[PDB]
Amino acid sequence: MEALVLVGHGSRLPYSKELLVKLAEKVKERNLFPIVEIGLMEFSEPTIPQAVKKAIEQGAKRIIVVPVFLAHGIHTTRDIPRLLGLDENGCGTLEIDGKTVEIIYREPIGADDRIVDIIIDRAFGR
Amino acid sequence: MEALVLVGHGSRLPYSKELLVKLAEKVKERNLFPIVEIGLMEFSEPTIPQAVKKAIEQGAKRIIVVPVFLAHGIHTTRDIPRLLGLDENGCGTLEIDGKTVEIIYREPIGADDRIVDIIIDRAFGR
Repeated sequence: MEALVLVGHGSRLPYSKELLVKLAEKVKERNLFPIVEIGLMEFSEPTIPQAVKKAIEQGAKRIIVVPVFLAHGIHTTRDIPRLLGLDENGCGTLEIDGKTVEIIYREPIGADDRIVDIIIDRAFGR
Repeated sequence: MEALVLVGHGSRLPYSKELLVKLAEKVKERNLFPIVEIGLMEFSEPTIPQAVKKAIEQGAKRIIVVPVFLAHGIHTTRDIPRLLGLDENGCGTLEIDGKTVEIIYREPIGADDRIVDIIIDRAFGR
């Protein structure tokens, strides 16, 4: 099957944790992914390796890792690739409990027009 | 008139400033705000007070400040508010070259369903 692992930055302040939880809850409401887990980059648990361990624990063979980050940075271009064990020539390979699970690392949000939409909603106090 | 100031984190690595550049270009394309500028909180210029300097320079009486941040944090709840000289109520009282300029500080993006849409788009490589 296929899992979605959402990945966000650590903050010491709890706002980002709630952000990731609620995002995972809404993507769960769309019922397109059997397993949806969350992972925090720093400070707070779960840690991202925990997200992957639990995604496989419920039975996933392909773990889609989505950087829940506006722009690229050190975290998305260096930290997360190394935490998940991605590298050159190959995309991703995890070998656990007699199971070969593949990882696919996705892109940040970027300058999507929907961010613009939200920006303008906010500008008008909405 | 009223200006829009987009506000970003800023990084020694350049992705965030270019993100803000592109977002400001798209909202300019939307032709809802007469003046649109961006401001970086750290490392990179232009800066938030500099953004305000130029927003007033082109002629603003009302400064719409939007935090281009996923969740709340120290920058959005403490740092950036003090950089602007606001504290909670209304936010705005600024006085330059014979001008009473208002700032209105908006809220972060949050767990908008449109971030969910983008997340899923990314998950499928879209």
